[PDB]
Amino acid sequence: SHMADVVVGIQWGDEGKGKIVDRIAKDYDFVVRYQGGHNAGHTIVHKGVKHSLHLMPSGVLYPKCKNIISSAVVVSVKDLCEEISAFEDLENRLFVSDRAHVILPYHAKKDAFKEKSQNIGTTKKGIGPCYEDKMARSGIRMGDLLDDKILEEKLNAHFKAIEPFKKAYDLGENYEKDLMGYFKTYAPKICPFIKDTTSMLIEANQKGEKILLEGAQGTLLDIDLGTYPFVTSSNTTSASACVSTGLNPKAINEVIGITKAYSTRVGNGPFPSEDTTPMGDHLRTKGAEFGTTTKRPRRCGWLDLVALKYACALNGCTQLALMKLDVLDGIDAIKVCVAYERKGERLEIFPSDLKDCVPIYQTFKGWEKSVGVRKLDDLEPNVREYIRFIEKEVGVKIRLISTSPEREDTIFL
Amino acid sequence: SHMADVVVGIQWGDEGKGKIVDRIAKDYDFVVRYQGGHNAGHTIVHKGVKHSLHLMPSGVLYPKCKNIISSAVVVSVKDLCEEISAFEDLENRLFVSDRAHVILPYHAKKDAFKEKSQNIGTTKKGIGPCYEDKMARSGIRMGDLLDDKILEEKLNAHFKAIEPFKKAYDLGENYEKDLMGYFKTYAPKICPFIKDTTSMLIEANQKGEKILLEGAQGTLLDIDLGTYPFVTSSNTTSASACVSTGLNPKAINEVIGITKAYSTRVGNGPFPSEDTTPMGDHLRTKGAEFGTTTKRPRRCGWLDLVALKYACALNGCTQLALMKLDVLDGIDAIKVCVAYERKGERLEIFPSDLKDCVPIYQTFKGWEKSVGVRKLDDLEPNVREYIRFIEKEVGVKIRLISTSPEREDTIFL
Ligand SMILES: Nc1nc2c(ncn2[C@@H]2O[C@H](COP(=O)(O)OP(=O)(O)O)[C@@H](O)[C@H]2O)c(=O)[nH]1
Ligand SMILES: Nc1nc2c(ncn2[C@@H]2O[C@H](COP(=O)(O)OP(=O)(O)O)[C@@H](O)[C@H]2O)c(=O)[nH]1
Ligand SMILES: O=c1[nH]cnc2c1ncn2[C@@H]1O[C@H](COP(=O)(O)O)[C@@H](O)[C@H]1O
Ligand SMILES: O=c1[nH]cnc2c1ncn2[C@@H]1O[C@H](COP(=O)(O)O)[C@@H](O)[C@H]1O
Ligand SMILES: [Ca+2]
Ligand SMILES: [Ca+2]
Repeated sequence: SHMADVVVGIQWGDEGKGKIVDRIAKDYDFVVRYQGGHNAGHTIVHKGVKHSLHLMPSGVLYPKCKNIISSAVVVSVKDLCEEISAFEDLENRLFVSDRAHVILPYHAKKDAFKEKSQNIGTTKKGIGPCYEDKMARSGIRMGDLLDDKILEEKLNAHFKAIEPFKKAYDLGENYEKDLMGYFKTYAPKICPFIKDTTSMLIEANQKGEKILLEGAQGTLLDIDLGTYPFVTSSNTTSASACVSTGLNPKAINEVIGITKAYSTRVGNGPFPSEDTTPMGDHLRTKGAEFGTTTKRPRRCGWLDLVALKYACALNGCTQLALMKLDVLDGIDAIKVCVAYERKGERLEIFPSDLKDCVPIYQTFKGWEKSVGVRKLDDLEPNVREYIRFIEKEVGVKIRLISTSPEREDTIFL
Repeated sequence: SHMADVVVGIQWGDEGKGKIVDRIAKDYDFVVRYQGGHNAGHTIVHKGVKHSLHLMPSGVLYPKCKNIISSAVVVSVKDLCEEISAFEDLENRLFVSDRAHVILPYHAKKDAFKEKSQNIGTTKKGIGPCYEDKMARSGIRMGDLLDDKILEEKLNAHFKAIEPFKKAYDLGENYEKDLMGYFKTYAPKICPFIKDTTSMLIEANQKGEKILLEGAQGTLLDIDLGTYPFVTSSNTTSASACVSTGLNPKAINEVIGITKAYSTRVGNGPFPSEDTTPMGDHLRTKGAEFGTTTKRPRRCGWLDLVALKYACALNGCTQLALMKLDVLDGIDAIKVCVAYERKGERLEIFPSDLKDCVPIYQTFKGWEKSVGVRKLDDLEPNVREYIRFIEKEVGVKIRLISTSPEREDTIFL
């Protein structure tokens, strides 16, 4: 247990990771995004001002933090440049790994094309196809932008390899021209931020500096251990934070699992505790469970402790942050899935195939007014019973409770 | 830091991981292969009998051990069944993850095709292309073989999708019918071994059972942090052992880095300490550096402490095993690369681009007769000083010393 703490979403994303990272970031020297891409959307709100970050790490509102975009991330350079322009004096407080892979316009076109047959429900941003080119070892990395010679060589090889797909993926007649001009525009803007971030973090850890690792997506979206194939293409577990930053597993200190008080997922795939009745629509409305751009409605349902115990085991959570209790204000009865029923069998442990798994619910008396509460003793007795039940059943202590989007509407326990 | 120990190769593979795992496995309840495929070849020798293992974990010679092939591995079913047939009574001591992905004949054909332009020097076994289909979320997994109907639907989608490539990858006209029969032959043989190994290791961790995780390839072949693109398509460091196994970073106890007393790599890519003179041929001859399918001569060179210190930081090694000291018997002067130089500038730290990096060598007086020695006190003084230098420079204690292929020719310190 060295100096590196990890924030991980333990459901299917959108749990409130951005809020928690921004709440705690001021006490860290480094804040690190370690996987995924701009498929992520992490929303921070403070004093009535909202920021929705996609690749920019969530320490950006504290100019003393050094924000790192690490090697297992996939980068859309134009979108990252558009984020950089929203903040002042990022030059010595944002660093992008020279080993991170680059998302090309072909990637999103391929994503949309494959989605016609696979119907996973991806964000159509080309995340998966970028990771495919990484495994092929044909992908372009951010360090390649530092030398026009190699970038040209690599683009030309890309140009020759995508030609049998120009018709299938609707690439266009100006693909080569437009891509070459894309890098002419964006490479000069991003190049000063490209660094060996592996060495930076190896040295920071050896020097005992405080490092916060910001997960994206959620544990149940993990490429290996999630609800495959309804998953993202990166590993999302806490150990993924070591795999590609330079830090080793023995550096990991606290593992903070972020869970909502109910469940959401966006996109297709299994969802044992989903609620498609008007009560599920109530959760969506009161929880504002729509896209970052307010477009993609989420599937909504109840908290699922079978899946939470599984995710907590995969990450080694030492604490939980319980988010959005205020969305449940005014609901008369709150259900929690405590086990699955499968063809007469009661399953206490999350199975590798959720086929025929029906939720078994325990019901809790509802509460009225948790919104904005900042003190434990101000919480209603019924909410405190709900919180106590979760800690006891999952076996991980709840150390943070959020009661609104606002940074300071957070109780520390 | 609980009960899971990790053995990791800290160079470019072939360091002696199979020997070390077999030497220590008897004291463990589980022995787990966690990434790669049958590109691995782990050689164990005991009492003049050799076993060359490819996907079989190296606990197989102790029937009380439970051997696990975990979820991030890629499985060639035919080759695994051929390994199964060489041992007696594997049924309750070998378990294959229902989440592991399956290598199809298409994959090796695509591998050879892409190699014509990329010239990485892969093993041509389809490892990379299998990982690509994983990222695409179109890949077939071991659990799919347990249900005839699901396997049918997935093989159909695969046949459809590979239509455009039948000519380009030299797929036969009999591809569909051959693969159909392949699974009719091999799925019955492998089905009894398919299990939810994620749940097995979650429970093993919770019960405090002793787990040994066996890495494949080596740290400098890591897809993210190795000598890209001259790497394998999986993560190879100790953190990968708790990404996809059902363990988590807090479970990792000892991390044993396996290093040869000199260096090899097979395939193309940078190699700062390579020796292409007749002394390099001598290392190849004396070290039998030709592989399992003895038709792949290795590139050889000297120990590189710059790369070694980098690999130890990425893995968090707590002890080192120094292998093949006996290969250096009779060499008058042993070189160790202690630093790099780049265009006249000295570099202490392993850089992200090895272009123009040349070795700075310190030389050591050689020895004559380390072969087969079993007590530290019986080693020649020059051997002892070489060992002390490595551990002092790298900062990790050398706790195992190997002096021949035989299991028992191993010194414990
Ligand atoms: N009502 C309420 N909203 C919250 C709370 N915490 C976060 N929010 C908001 O809920 C949304 C969280 O979804 P998102 O930002 O996608 O989560 P992330 O991806 O894990 O950072 C955002 O709109 C936050 O502003 C909370 O405790 N109560
Ligand atoms: N001369 C000598 N050979 C060894 C020693 N340890 C292992 N070997 C052999 O060296 C080879 C190691 O390469 P390999 O099996 O591919 O290593 P792995 O992939 O890391 O298990 C094998 O042929 C082993 O039998 C040693 O200490 N001395
Ligand atoms: O922003 C996120 N919030 C919630 N789910 C996401 C997010 N980004 C990707 N996913 C999910 O991850 C899966 C794969 O999408 P991809 O990451 O775009 O490939 C789908 O289920 C997505 O909805
Ligand atoms: O058996 C191994 N020993 C040494 N190198 C290996 C082994 N397996 C794969 N590699 C190396 O890993 C790289 C990629 O090969 P692939 O794993 O077949 O994709 C090449 O440099 C290979 O030589
Ligand atoms: Ca989100
Ligand atoms: Ca080997």
